[PDB]
Parts: sequence; C-alpha cells; structure tokens
Amino acid sequence: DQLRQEAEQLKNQIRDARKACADATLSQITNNIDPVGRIQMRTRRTLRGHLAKIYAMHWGTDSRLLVSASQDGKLIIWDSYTTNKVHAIPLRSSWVMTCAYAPSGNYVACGGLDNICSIYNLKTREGNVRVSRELAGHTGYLSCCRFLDDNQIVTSSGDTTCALWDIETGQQTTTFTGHTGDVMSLSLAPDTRLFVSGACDASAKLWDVREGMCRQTFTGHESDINAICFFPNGNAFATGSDDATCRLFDLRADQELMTYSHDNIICGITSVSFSKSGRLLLAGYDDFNCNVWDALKADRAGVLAGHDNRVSCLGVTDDGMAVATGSWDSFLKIWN
Amino acid sequence: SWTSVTYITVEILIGLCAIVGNVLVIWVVKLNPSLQTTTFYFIVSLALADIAVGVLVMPLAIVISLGVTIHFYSCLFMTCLMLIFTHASIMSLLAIAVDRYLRVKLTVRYRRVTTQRRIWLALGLCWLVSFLVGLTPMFGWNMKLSSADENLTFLPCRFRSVMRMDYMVYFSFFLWILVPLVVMCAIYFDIFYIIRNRLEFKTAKSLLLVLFLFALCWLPLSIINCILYFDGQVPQTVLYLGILLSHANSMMNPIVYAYKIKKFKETYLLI
Amino acid sequence: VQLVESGGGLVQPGGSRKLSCSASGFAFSSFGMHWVRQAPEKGLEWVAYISSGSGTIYYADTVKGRFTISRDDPKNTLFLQMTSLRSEDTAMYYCVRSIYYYGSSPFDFWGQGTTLTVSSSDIVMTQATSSVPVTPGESVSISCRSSKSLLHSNGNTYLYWFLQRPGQSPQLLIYRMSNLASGVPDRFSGSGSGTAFTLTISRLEAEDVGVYYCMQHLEYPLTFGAGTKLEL
Amino acid sequence: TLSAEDKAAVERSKMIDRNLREDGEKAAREVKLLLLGAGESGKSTIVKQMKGIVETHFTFKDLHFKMFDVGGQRSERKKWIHCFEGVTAIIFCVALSNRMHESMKLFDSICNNKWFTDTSIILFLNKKDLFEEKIKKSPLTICYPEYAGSNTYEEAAAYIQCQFEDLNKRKDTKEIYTHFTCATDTKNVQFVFDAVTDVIIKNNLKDCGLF
Amino acid sequence: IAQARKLVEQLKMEANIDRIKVSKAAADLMAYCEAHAKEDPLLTPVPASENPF
Ligand SMILES: CC(C)=CCNc1ncnc2c1ncn2[C@@H]1O[C@H](CO)[C@@H](O)[C@H]1O
Repeated sequence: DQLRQEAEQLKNQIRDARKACADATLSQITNNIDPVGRIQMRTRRTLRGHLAKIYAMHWGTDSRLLVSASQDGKLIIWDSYTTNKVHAIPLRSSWVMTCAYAPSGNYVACGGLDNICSIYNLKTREGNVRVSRELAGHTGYLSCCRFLDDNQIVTSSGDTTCALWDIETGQQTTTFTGHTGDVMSLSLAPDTRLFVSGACDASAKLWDVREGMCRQTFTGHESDINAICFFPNGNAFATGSDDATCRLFDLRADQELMTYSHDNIICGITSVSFSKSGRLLLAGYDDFNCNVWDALKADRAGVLAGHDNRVSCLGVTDDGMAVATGSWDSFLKIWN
Repeated sequence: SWTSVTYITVEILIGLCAIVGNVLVIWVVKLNPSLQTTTFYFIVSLALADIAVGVLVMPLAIVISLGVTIHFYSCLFMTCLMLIFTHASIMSLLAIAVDRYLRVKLTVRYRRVTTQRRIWLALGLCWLVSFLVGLTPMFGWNMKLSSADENLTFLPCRFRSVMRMDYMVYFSFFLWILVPLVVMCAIYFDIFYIIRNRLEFKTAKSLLLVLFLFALCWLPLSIINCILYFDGQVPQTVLYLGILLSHANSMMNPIVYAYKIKKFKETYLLI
Repeated sequence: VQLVESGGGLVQPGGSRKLSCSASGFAFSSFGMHWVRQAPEKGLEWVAYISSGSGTIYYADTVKGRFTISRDDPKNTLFLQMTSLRSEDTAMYYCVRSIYYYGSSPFDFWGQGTTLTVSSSDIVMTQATSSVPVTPGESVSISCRSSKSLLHSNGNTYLYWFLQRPGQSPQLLIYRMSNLASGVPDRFSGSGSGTAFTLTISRLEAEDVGVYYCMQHLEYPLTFGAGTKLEL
Repeated sequence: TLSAEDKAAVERSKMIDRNLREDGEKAAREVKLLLLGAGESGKSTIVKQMKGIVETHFTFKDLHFKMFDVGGQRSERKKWIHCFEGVTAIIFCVALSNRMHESMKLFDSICNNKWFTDTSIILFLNKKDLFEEKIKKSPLTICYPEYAGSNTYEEAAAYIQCQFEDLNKRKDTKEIYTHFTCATDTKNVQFVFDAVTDVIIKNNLKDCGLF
Repeated sequence: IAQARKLVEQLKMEANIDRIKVSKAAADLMAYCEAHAKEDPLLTPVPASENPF
C-alpha cells in the first residue's frame, strides 16, 4: 500500500512535531500560582414549574432571562431576578435535549429527537409566540443548537454531521461532515465564526462555519464526549466524557492541556460551562452534583450540593453574576 | 407503691422513644424530595399525631398519677388534650388503611382521583374529628352533669374524678377505637384476598403485623375500662398495664408502617 | 391589530349607556385592557383598568364605584357599562390594550375610540404650555413636571409619551423614559431625572404635529398631563 | 414593595405556573410504552395492526398510550435511551423466522440496563401462520445445535421463549411478559392493556411498602 | 484516488498550522483570567448590596 503508508506516516510525524515542540504541562508553570480556596456557593432562588427531567438551559444575552427544556414538552422563559415565568412555550415533540436563546432576545429555537430544529419568535405583534421556521432535513437526533445571528443557526445531530442553516430561506447552506459517530454537543465561538463539536467516537473537531472546512481534530478520551464549551476568550474549549473526565484542548497547541478527573468520581460528565473570567470550570456530573473546578489547578474548589437527581445542564451569565443548574428533579437553582 | 414508679418509669421511656422514632420518620421524608407522594402525606401526618402523644400525653399521664389540686376544668382539659392526640394517631391509622384499599381497588384511576386537594381534605377531616371527639367532655358530659359536690372546683384530679365512665366506653372505645379496628380488619382482608387472586405471604405478614399490633395496644385498656364501668374492679398494676401498651403504640408505629417501605429503608440506612 | 368600539351616541343625564370594545388581530386573552377618555378639547383622562384574566380591577376616583368593567376572553369583547351619567362624562372614549411582563410596552396600541355625549394624594402632571408654533426641520423639546419622583426602587421611571394627531387616536412614543415604541421612527427621544421629564424631537417633519401628552404609571389612578400642542 | 406593573407580572407568573401544573398533571395521565426491536422485527406490523423518533398516540378503554418508536434512530449508540426512564413498560418485538441470536443479545442488553432495571418488558411474537410452516425444513439447530427436543411448533417455540427469558438476569424486581397468539385476531392490544394494568398496580403497591 | 484525497488535504493544512505551543499559550490563559479577575462576580464575591438576588 502507498496511500495508507503516507497517511500513517503523516499522522505519526505531525504528532512527533507536536511532541518535540511541546515545552511542558501547564501545571509545571502555574504551580506557584496561589489557589482560590473554597467557593462555597449558596442557592439564592429555586425555579419550580417544570414537571419533567430538565435537559438544557441557556442564559440570556442580558444576563437576566433563562430558557429551560424538559421531557414535559415545555420550553419556559424565566426571569432570574424575581423567579417569574415570562413565557411558556408548548412544543410539539417532547423529546427535547437542547435549545438556546438568541443573542438579540428575538428568537428561541428548540427541538430534539424528531430531527427538526424548530425556531420560535417572541417579540411578535400579537403578544404570543409562534414558530418562525422549522429546520428539517436531518436523519438523526439533534443536539446543541446555537444561534449565530437572527438568520444563522448551527446544529449538531446523530447523523455524525453538523449543518449551518439559513433561517430565512430554510435550507442547509453548509454541511460539516467528518465524524464517525453521533455529534451530541457543540458550542459557538465568542466571535461567532468558529465552533467545536464533540462526537460519540471520543473525538472533537474544530469546524469553520464559513467555508465548511474541518480545521482541527481532537482526541484523548476513551468514550463519547458529553459536553463541550468555549473558554470565554475563544481560544480554548473543554470537554466532558462518560469517562468521568473533563478535558481542556487548546485550538492552537492541538493537544489536551489538562484532564479534570478525580478518583472518587464514579460516573461521567453531562454538561460543562465556564465563568466569565474563565477561572471556574463548572461541570454537571451524573451522580447528583455539580463540581466547581479551578481551570488552572484542576482542584474541586467547591461543590454545588442539591439536585437529588443527575445534573444535565449548566450555564453562566454573560456577566458571570450567576450560575443556573438543572437536574432531572425538574428544579433549576441559581447559585451565588 | 412500686407500681407507680414502674408505671411512671415505663411511661416516660415509651414517650421518649416515640419522640426520637417519629422525629426520624419526619426527618427522613423531607431530606428526600422523592418521598412526598400521596402515601407519605398520610405517614407524615400520622407521625405528627404520635409525636404529640409522646411529647404532651406522656408528661400529662405522669401528672394525672400524682393528682395535685389544680382545679377541675384545668385538669379535665388535661384529659381532653390526651384523647385528641391519641385519637389523631388512631384516625391516621384508619386513613392509611383506607388509602391502601383505594390504591388496589381503583386500579389505574387511583392517581386520577386522589388529588392533592382531596388528600388534604380527608387529612383535615380526620384531624378535625379527633379534636371534636376529645373536646366533647367540655360540652356537657362530665361528672358535674351528675356530681353532687357543687364546690367541686378544686380537687386533686384523678382520671376517675373528672371524666364520667359512660363516656370512655360508649363513645370513645365503642366508636373511635373499636370501629376503626373492625374496618381496618375488613380492609386488609379484601386487599390480601385480591392480591392473592391476582398473583404473596410477605403481603400477609405485613398486613396482620398491622392489625395485630394495633389491637394489642388499645383493647387492653379499653376492656379494663369496659369492666370497671360495669361494677368491676381492677388491680393498680393491671390499670397501669393498659396505659403503657397504648403509649407504646406511638413509639412502635414508625417501625411497622414507615420501615416496611423499601424506599424508606435505604434512605434511613443511607442517613 | 384592530381595536374598534361602539355604543356611542347622545344620552340624557341619569341614564345608563354601555360601551363595547371588539378586538381582532391579537391574543386578547393575555392583554390587560384599559379604558381612557378624552373630554372635548381638554385632554386625556384615565377611567378604569382590568388585568389579564379579570384578576385585578381599578377605577379612577372620580367615578370609582359607578362604572363597571366586564371581560369576555372566549369572545374577545371588552365592555364598559356606566350607571349614572352627569354632564362630565361627555368625552371621547378610547380602548387601550396592555401586556405587563419584563420589557413590554403595555400602552402601545390605542383603539379608534367612541365619542359619548351627555346633555346638560393623586399624582399631578403639569404640562408647561398648550400651543407651540414651529416649522419643519427644527428641533423641538417638550416637558412636563411631576408631583412625586416617578423613579421606583426597581430603577424604572414610569412615564409614557404619546401623540394625538388631529382627527386620529393617540399613539405611543416612549413607554418608560427612553424606550422607543413599536414602529415609531427612531427620531423621537426622551430624557429627564426625578421630576423633570422632557421629549426631544429633532429634524421635525409635517406629520409630527398634534396634541402631545405625558401619562404616568407607578400608581392608580393614572393621571394624564394637560397636553402640549405643536402648531405650524 | 411591588411597583404597579410588578403586581401584574406576578399575576401572569401565577397564571403560567397554574397552566404548567395542569399540563404536567395531564402529562402524568398517559402511558409511555417505549418500543424497540431489531431490523424487520415487525415493529411496523405492530404499529399498523394496533389501534427520527416517531410518536403514536392512541387511547384504549379510557386510557391514553404514547408509544415511541426509536427504530428510526440510525445510530445504535444508546445516547437517547436514558431519556425513556419511567416508561410504564417497553415492547420488545421479534419473529421466529442468525437473526435470533442478535435478538437474544439485544434483549439481554435491554434487560441489563441500569435505567430499565425496574421497568418490566413485554415481548410479542404474534405472527403465527408462518412460524410453523417453515419449521418442517429444519429444527432450532440451523445455528442453535443445543436444542434436543422434538421438532414441533409447540415445543420449539416454548424452548425459544424459555431461552429468551433466561436472559433475565434479575427477576426479583423486574418481570417479563410474552405473547404468541396469531397477529390477525385483535388480541394484541388487550395484552398491552393487561400488562400495563398489572405493572401500574405493582408500581402502586410497591410505593406503599405493602409489597 | 479521490476518497481520502480530501482527508489527507485536511491533514496537510493540519500540518500547516500557526503552531502556538502549550507553553507559548500557557501565559495567554493565565493573562486572560488574571486581567479579568476583578469583574468575575463568582471568583471574587461582590458585596451583597450589588448582588441583585
Ligand atoms: C374505668 C377507667 C375509665 C379507667 C381508666 N383509668 C385511667 N387512669 C389514669 N389515666 C388513664 C386512665 N385511662 C386512661 N388514662 C390515660 O388517658 C389516655 C386516654 O385514655 C390513656 O392513654 C392514658 O394516658
């Protein structure tokens, strides 16, 4: 064989180039940096109204409003300052595992297993909420829809492919193929031009939403990737697998900076987020809890202990003022 | 006599155990937000009935023995408080027995009929009647309606000195201790009869552990008060026997009702 | 969105007339419904208010206990039934819808209105003038003063700016202090603090003429201003 | 200290919360019957004969069923099955006609899951007009030599069923249900009704501790 | 001939990378967090008066 040898040696020698120019682990440099201590965080509010397992939760663009999706087929927009239910959206298919809040507060798009990423419009002339455009064309379950603009949305699915859609026209402008398993999480970059997705084949690949070109590819886990999010500066992203490991990749080093697993941890991660300063790596674990990982020392500097069921979604306000956490107990709590 | 100290000593410890035991049942339910379904509404109320039976009825029972001159109506009130909390626990036992019968017999519709509205409706109705039954003595039936001592306002109050017997037999025992025993019997009979028909002896062991242990604690004193009202006589130790058995029901209640639910069992073991 | 009333006409004092507000073009069953009157060539005046679902009802102290409010959600019809009418009820009755949630404009759409004719503590809002001549292309500033400081502890400053073009019903411009309305040109702007509130209109055009007003929320009853009228 | 609007905002919040409460109350009124099965297992036959993800909503004898066919999902990664916890009872489907070994493995995998550990299973093998015609060609040893009984459709089917249920690694908490009658007659639905009835009754008595 | 050609081409541009190493970008993560530590409401507790909850 000729091309097989070329591919094998290509992988091996670019890996060797990565290794030779690799200086040292980050802990080797930031070891002398003092820790943060214990972030003992208190439940201020308690959002009750959902009567089914909570799955996904996205913060508002103004750090005030919230969106929450449950198995009761209800997407509910809340006010975090008064625990008031601003809107209540009855969905069609209750198998909803992901949905997010438009950066302009105009639209909320939310769907799931039924392979359609529906889009809802709030600031209507009639005072109610209607579905603007339902994005159909996938053949597998969706995950981590994300709004780029009011007419540009990024969606992953179980078809091993993420599709950039055009909300006005209703067609898939671009397709991002290259995964060998269900792509169950993606996060938009802060600049809204790059996005990283994690797939069930234990690898995450940084993708360009503009030319549909697979820029980077990442490995290091042993099982599927369960959550993915960007560092606030859009230069790194962390992932959480069923290996009970949270891993941080740098888009330029092309290598895993640090894992954030602890021996006592038995089960895998289900969601991950970041603090506004990017100092507190938050991660929702399966047992009952959320864990507050200092992203530089990988030490559990505080535990959010509620949620008599498994945590399924986290979120940190654009200003870092709060932390909303959701679990299958159908109760979201804001911790500060 | 040594009986009084034994009766006092056996009485106090039983109440203390009820307080710790029922406090734990209350403790367990709230720590687990999964343990607040319809079934646990009855149990928490029943524990609340028994906690009082260990906190108030226990010291009161000691006071009744000593018998200081503390005025009648004050000490008749002491008795009336004692009946309500005991009958509250008895009524909660009837509610649970009714609760289980609805579960089996309604089949699918049970969850569609026993709404939180009606659970509180029945729960209040049971507690409300307990107060009405226990506070009835203040509304006409008491020794004054037949007593010839008109200045009988101060006296060292003995439980026989305040409450007319015809009451503790005809009304309390015959209608709110016995009839509960009769009905709970017919319930657990049909529940076990059906479950066997569908399917079991573990179910039988629990049900009869309930009916038997309930009767063991209440009938003793009741029949003592059945015979004494009919011109009978009873040794002091025997009278103490009936009282201690009843108050042991409160501290014994947690282990035969709450501890037979598995979800409770590990939750209790986990804590 | 189309709010049209009926039931107007002439009535002798002591009778009882009834006003209907048929709505068509929005979700009436979620929109708080007010009633506002405009007595002839004097200005706007609040009347009543019914919240969503017939929950909370208020009235103006002038006619409190004499007017009644009915609401039919499954039919989208709002009634205002009057019992006894004196020589002051004669006015132009409008029908105004409202939604109160975080960030809403609850006084956006004003009904076409129905005229009524009858034969023969509270916050005070003071409007500086009643007529101001000006030509197109000139920046105009209007202002009205307040009794209390409208700045609630929330940070909100509940003031409303509308505009009544001649022959037409009012129209909202700024719904708390500086938050533009739905579909109004981005020209209108407002500012102020505490008790002095002003509306600035730069690059004025011909269709900007009409009687201005400043209405104040933050307590019931809702008291309008006297009303400045731009002239040209 | 509530502003004039904030009282109306709280009124609307209470309205929405009441609507959510009643919607969830209705959500707890309906039966959730997850449906699985390997390829050409007859799930299509089941759905057509009876009264991505596909939801089939029908009612029977005043009870409402919501059976969810996850067959459409082309990814056999089981990253969605855990959302199906709490289903009243699942429906494994298979037909007698080395596919049987794959069905065995899938049944074992479904039984052994942590998330269905307390969720009874209901197996249907309804088509009966052809299950027995093809037996004459050969016994259950085409790829299953262990069989040693007489080659008849009364014993062969029973042995297959016993081998399937033998994959039940924990019967103490969980139960198994099976059906064999011909699919043509309208008895498949009744069995679904009976199994759901019994499993809900056992869930009820399970809650009380009476069990 | 043209099935893995685009794959290796993606590897080719994966070799032509603006290679910023783990230690070259090590201070970048530290600099961002340190220069933005004071704004973070959770890392440093904000006084209860400004806490809107
Ligand atoms: C002939 C009769 C009527 C004899 C009864 N003599 C009693 N003497 C003292 N306390 C009593 C008696 N019966 C019940 N109690 C207390 O009153 C409570 C309610 O009966 C019991 O739990 C116990 O604490």
